[PDB]
Order: sequence, then structure tokens, then C-alpha cells
Amino acid sequence: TTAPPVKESSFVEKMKKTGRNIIVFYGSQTGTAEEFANRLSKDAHRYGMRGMSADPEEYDLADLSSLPEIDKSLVVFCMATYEGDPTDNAQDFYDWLQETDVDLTGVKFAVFGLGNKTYEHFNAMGKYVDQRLEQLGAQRIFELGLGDDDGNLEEDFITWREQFWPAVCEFFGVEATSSIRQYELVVHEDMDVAKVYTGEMGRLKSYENQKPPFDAKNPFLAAVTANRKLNQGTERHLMHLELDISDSKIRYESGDHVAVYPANDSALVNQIGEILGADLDVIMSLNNLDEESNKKHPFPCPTTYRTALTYYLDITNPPRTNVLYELAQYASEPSEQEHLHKMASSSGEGKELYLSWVVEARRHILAILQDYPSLRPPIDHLCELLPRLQARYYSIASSSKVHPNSVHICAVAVEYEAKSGRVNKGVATSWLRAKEPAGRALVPMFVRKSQFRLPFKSTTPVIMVGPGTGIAPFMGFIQERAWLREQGKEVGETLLYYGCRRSDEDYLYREELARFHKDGALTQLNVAFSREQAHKVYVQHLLKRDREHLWKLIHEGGAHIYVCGDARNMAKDVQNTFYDIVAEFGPMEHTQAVDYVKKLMTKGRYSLDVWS
Ligand SMILES: Cc1cc2nc3c(=O)[nH]c(=O)nc-3n(C[C@H](O)[C@H](O)[C@H](O)COP(=O)(O)OP(=O)(O)OC[C@H]3O[C@@H](n4cnc5c(N)ncnc54)[C@H](O)[C@@H]3O)c2cc1C
Ligand SMILES: Cc1cc2nc3c(=O)[nH]c(=O)nc-3n(C[C@H](O)[C@H](O)[C@H](O)COP(=O)(O)O)c2cc1C
Ligand SMILES: Nc1ncnc2c1ncn2[C@@H]1O[C@H](CO)[C@@H](O)[C@H]1OP(=O)(O)O
Repeated sequence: TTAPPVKESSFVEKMKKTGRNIIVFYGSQTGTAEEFANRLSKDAHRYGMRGMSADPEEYDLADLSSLPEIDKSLVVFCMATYEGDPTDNAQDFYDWLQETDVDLTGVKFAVFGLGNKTYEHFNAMGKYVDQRLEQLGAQRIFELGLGDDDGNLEEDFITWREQFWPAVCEFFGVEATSSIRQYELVVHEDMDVAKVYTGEMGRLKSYENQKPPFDAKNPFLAAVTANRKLNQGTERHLMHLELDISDSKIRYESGDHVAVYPANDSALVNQIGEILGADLDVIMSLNNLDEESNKKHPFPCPTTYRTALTYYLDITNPPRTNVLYELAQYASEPSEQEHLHKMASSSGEGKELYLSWVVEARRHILAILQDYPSLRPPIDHLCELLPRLQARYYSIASSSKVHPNSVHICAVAVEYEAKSGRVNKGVATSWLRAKEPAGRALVPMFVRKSQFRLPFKSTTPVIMVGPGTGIAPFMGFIQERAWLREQGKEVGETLLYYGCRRSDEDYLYREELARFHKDGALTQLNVAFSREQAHKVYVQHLLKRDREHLWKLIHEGGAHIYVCGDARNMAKDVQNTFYDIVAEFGPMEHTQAVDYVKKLMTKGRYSLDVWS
């Protein structure tokens, strides 16, 4: 559930007033689709047209029926998919699409879906919108784009976009017409301190003066009460943090996710300013040159560049091609300007260089500024080009039944040697690792309700599979199932299938799990130590070992299956093992076993909390 915002007045009438003929809506949750929509809206101008981006949530898409009132009009949808559903901001549009009977005759559209092939329902939202608009009477002007974040989404967009525009120009009889700034810089001298943002996300001083309810736009600064290392070795750093949410009025259940707004590495920020020869402490504002847009700034303003680079901008992920394309003008060495220019190529050496030199090598903006030393853009323009710093999600590792005023986190710190030649540090995990309990160590956060939940009936059996940090939500599940037993409730079997390299090196929550097992909260504690023998022993091997009993729990006990952790290979391997279990004991042919397992998913008996 989520209260709906007050809609803006019809977007078509706004297009008429502003001379726009193309509008690109974005269904986005991590800002990717938003960037893609903005890029397409900007492209229009280079083809003799004029566009605008827009959040579908702020509008009534029913006005699409009025779009034909504008000559040679066109609407484009850049939609990402999440858990097989629309992004939060596109749920309204989705619901309307299903219930409406409105006739969209005359409407011209195009859709670029953002997805990831490793998920069950790949690009489910983009596919639905593309098909539904046509059923409603609209006509497709260009083929559905299927972006796959498992390969390279940026390239899928480049390829689609390169074909899209010629198609649009050809159909509407328009033609291809210099760098253009979206914002203008306004430096502020003598400005009061009370009016300068310092990292807050919503209203000025919202971090200092905390007022509920707390959410993505108004995060609660939670005190880190505990932050300890969970593993023994020095190979990696796995940690457990406990955030105090007392007096926040925030509610949560095991299975939910906790999001945090981190701060970038200050040395990284410092170095960017230094290499550009810029004063990061200048207070300024970037104001939209289009006084009509509601998006007055790229991020909270006024503020210093240092604050923007630290809290509002992404300065670690590989820059996307349009950014490097716009920065090329600032490279005084011809050969460097040429490389940056060609990064936007849909094929050839330009594309190959971008994929290996920028993406594979994981070069962040500073690395590029260092490796292409002639590249010296003005700081204000770079800040306008960089993407927004996103919050990071973690599977809450505690049960609100046991810890109603504390939200636990289990994570592995990200730190690796990149082919770019430097050690790359994970933004959120490096920041979290540094938070020391007791001044207060505060973490801006909020909770996102998920559908990953323990069975309603205490008696229903639970099968938990979560190797490595995948154990996170299960520490919450187990705490809760233990609590239910302590409260006199009858609890069905609770089985954990966990995995790590070695018992004495990275066996997370070893002591806590042993106790739950001893007390009976855990009916079985099955642990696969992948490196204690020559052969790899994984959780799926244990599931295969216990195939007969698991089938009993699944077929006779109505047991619920839960998988958390690596979605790339572990999740699939585990799924395939369940297919094999069902096939042997049904019995039934593979094809039928697959349908059976996918059916458990729809019936809410096989849930996933997987990530990359
Ligand atoms: C719903 C959901 C639940 C999650 N739950 C948890 C959880 O409970 N515990 C947990 O630990 N994580 C979990 N995560 C992952 C978490 O959100 C972050 O992505 C993770 O903590 C890293 O964030 P960061 O800011 O530290 O690193 P970032 O700065 O975001 O960097 C991450 C990127 O670094 C790159 N990278 C990482 N290692 C390498 C490498 N070795 N070589 C090349 N590239 C690499 C990859 O592109 C990776 O995407 C979850 C993610 C989702 C979506
Ligand atoms: C928790 C999570 C769940 C996802 N579920 C799906 C999914 O079901 N189907 C799909 O095609 N892509 C899925 N994706 C991939 C996103 O759709 C893809 O990364 C998209 O580029 C994100 O766009 P955004 O930044 O505009 O929200 C998922 C990503 C995350 C992080
Ligand atoms: N494909 C897979 N299926 C199940 N577990 C896997 C897996 N790949 C790696 N693991 C194991 O997941 C645990 C947490 O990372 C480790 O024991 C790791 O073992 P490995 O690293 O020795 O391969």
C-alpha cells in the first residue's frame, strides 16, 4: 500500500503550451530508465522536434487519448521491471492499462524495456506496455526494445536508439538538424548557512530536524549501535550491523529490505576537485534553463560541489556513453577527444574500447580523468552530467518480533583490484564498514516492504536456502520461529541450508545458529563447506541429499521454499535441483517438474531474495 500523489494537469496540454511533440515517460527505481528517458527527450531536439521526460506517477495516462491533438506527436516509454512487476512509480499506469477501455486511436508509441535475463519474468513490464497500448488502439512506431542488464544495457540502448530516430524521422518526414546545457550555474557569495544543503535528500535540514513518517524522500538517521566482523580470515570482510530505529515509528517484518543513503570516499571526491583544479567548497546552484520543468535542479541546491560529489552524485560506476560523449569537448589532446567521442558507437573499435577500457576495467570518472589527462571539464558541467547516487538495499537480518526497534544488516565489504589498475571500493559497504558505534554514527535509511515472508501459519514447514550473505533474512526468520515456539505456538519444521567456504573461516552467525539448533528452533542446520574437501560441496548438494524428506515437506506438508543470495548461478542451480527432486518423486518428466516448481512460485510457496 502507498498513498497516491496529486496528479499534475494533463501532460498533453503542457506539451501544447511548451511546443513539445514527444514525451518520454520513465518507469524507474534505480534511476536508469530516468536517464534513458532524459537522453531520448534530449535527442528529439537534434531532429527538429522537441521533447520532455516525465514521471508517469505524476500524471493521468488516460490523457494519451488527447495526444493526437498535437501534430506528429509521439510517446515513448522507458520501463524497467522489478520482481516481475512495474516499478513503484509505474504501478498506477499499470493498473490503469489493465482496467481502462479508452480508445487510443491515433496515438503513436514506442517502448524500451529495462530488464535482466537472469530473472524469471524478463522485461515483463516493457513487454506488457508495448502489447497493451496496441490492444487499446495505438500504433507502434518502432519495435519493442529489450534491454538486458545481464549483458550490457547501455549497448542495447545505443543500438535501439540508433535505429529508433531514423525510423521516427522517416515516418514523420522530419530530418536531422552542438553541446547544450540543461542547467545554468549560479554561484552564491555571502549566502547564509541555513539555506545550503549538506547531504539531506528532501527538505532543507530534514536530516537535522527529523519528522516522521520516514521514507525514501525523508530517511531516518539510524544510530549504528553495533558493527562487528563476522568472518575469521583476512581474505574478505563480512560484517553485521545493528541500526537503532527507536522513535522512528518505522515498522518492518523479516523479509523486508532496508535501504541506506551512503557517502562517497572523501579522498575520491578531493582528488576529482584537485585534478580539475576546482574549488569544491564553492556554494552554488544548477538551475534548469527550462523554467517550465518541475525539475529545478539536478540535485538539492544550493550546495557545494564537495557536498554534491559526496552525497548526491555517483562517481564510482563506469560512466555511460553520453557522459563521455559530452565530456569529449573538454579533452585538448585530439586522440583523447576522439576516443571519448567514439565511446557512443554502436559497433567497431569505438564500442570495443568502451566495453573493455571503461566497463570491463571498471574505470570510474576519476580514473578516466587520470588516464586521459587532457580531459579537463568545468566542475559544474561534470556535476550536471553525473548520475544520482542511489541508495543501497540490504535484506533485514532481524525479526521485528524480537527487535522492533533495531534493523540488522549482514553484508560483505566490496573491495577489489580492477583491470583499470586501481583498487575499487564499494560505496555503501566501505561507508558502513567505517561507521563506529558511539559522536553518534548515523545511517540515513528507510524500509521497503517485500513479499518475502514467513508462512502465515506457524505450523507450515519452512525450507531456507541462503549461502554466504544469503543467510541474512533467515537470521530474522529463525529468530521469529524461535520466538513463536517460546510463545507457546506450534511450529512446523524449520530447515536451514547454508553454505560457506570453511567452518573456521567464514561461517557466519556460527554461535547463534548452533544455539537455535540446540534449542530446537532449527529442525536442521545443514551447512555446505565448499572448500573443506577437493570437491565443491554446495547447498544444492545437500538438498539433493535430503530429496526424499524435502519432497514430503513440499508435497504433503505445504512447505514454503526460500532462496536468498547469488541470483547468477546459485539460485538457478538450486532451482534445477528442486526440478530434479520433484521429477523423481512426483514422479514426472522434467518439463512437468519445471511447471510444478514455477507454480509453487505463483502460489506463494517458493520465494526469492536474490541479487547480483
Ligand atoms: C534486494 C537486494 C537485496 C540485497 N541484499 C544484500 C544483503 O543483504 N547483503 C549484501 O551484502 N548485499 C545485498 N545486496 C547488494 C547491495 O544492495 C549492494 O549492491 C552491495 O552491498 C554493494 O554495494 P556497494 O555500494 O558497497 O558497492 P557499489 O559501489 O555499489 O559497487 C557494486 C558493483 O561493483 C562491481 N563489482 C563488485 N565486485 C567486483 C569485482 N570483483 N570485479 C568487477 N566488478 C565488481 C559490480 O558492478 C557491482 O555491481 C542486495 C541487493 C539487492 C538488490
Ligand atoms: C531486486 C531486483 C529485482 C529485479 N527483478 C527483475 C525482473 O523480474 N525482471 C527483469 O527483466 N529485470 C529485473 N531486474 C533488473 C532491472 O529491471 C534492470 O536492472 C533495470 O535496468 C533497472 O532500472 P532502473 O534503474 O531504471 O529501475 C531487477 C533488479 C533488482 C535490483
Ligand atoms: N553455484 C553455487 N551454488 C551454490 N553455492 C555456491 C555456488 N557457487 C559458489 N557457491 C558457494 O557459496 C558460498 C558463499 O559464497 C561459498 O561456499 C561458495 O563456494 P566457493 O566460493 O568455494 O565456490
